[PDB]
Amino acid sequence: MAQNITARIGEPLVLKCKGAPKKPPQRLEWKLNTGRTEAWKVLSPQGGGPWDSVARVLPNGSLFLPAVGIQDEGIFRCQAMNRNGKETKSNYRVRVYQIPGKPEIVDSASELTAGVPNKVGTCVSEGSYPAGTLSWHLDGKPLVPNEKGVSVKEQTRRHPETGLFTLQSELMVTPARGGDPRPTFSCSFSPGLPRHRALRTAPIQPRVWEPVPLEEVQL
Ligand SMILES: [Zn+2]
Ligand SMILES: [Zn+2]
Ligand SMILES: [Zn+2]
Ligand SMILES: [Zn+2]
Repeated sequence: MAQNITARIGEPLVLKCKGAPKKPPQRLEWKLNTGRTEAWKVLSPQGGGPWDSVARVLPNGSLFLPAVGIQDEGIFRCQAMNRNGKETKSNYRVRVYQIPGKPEIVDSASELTAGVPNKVGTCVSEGSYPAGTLSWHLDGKPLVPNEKGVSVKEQTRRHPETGLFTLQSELMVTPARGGDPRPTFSCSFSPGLPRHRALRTAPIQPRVWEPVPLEEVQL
């Protein structure tokens, strides 16, 4: 019954109060349950204020947020007396997002040694909401973090001062012998919200070194 609204952090949002008369006077009230304050907050025509933000009731009865943020996630309800005579209800659920910058691979290896585990590099994404995920490719094909000789260590960290996230994914591989000598790797960031294109790193191409042994004793 509650309509889902998706809004990008930073951007304005207008929510319609269904059945409100087009202009004042209006009998309507907005009630909001959002962010980290537990109590419903009540707004009515005015409506009023800020600036610089936040929520105001417009002349047409709509709710206006000048720049949406994480603290605006939650429930937005309107009740309005129709023109005339009975009441119309509106009920929205608002979620928000931020697309982070292009992902980057830090500390990439120039060379890998076949037959032992190697740190390929760490993929970092900065500034997403909600967190979303990172994943790797080897020559354009998906790496599963659990398959033979691939392992991934991942970190999600939330900035307590902005609510945005930093993701890290450190790829470790153990190359089999012969063995393409110049494999390519890259990482993609997949947003949690919205239904959005992944963001991909520039590829790295370490060389695979195979040290040749003839150095063990017949016991
Ligand atoms: Zn409580
Ligand atoms: Zn580094
Ligand atoms: Zn892929
Ligand atoms: Zn986009």
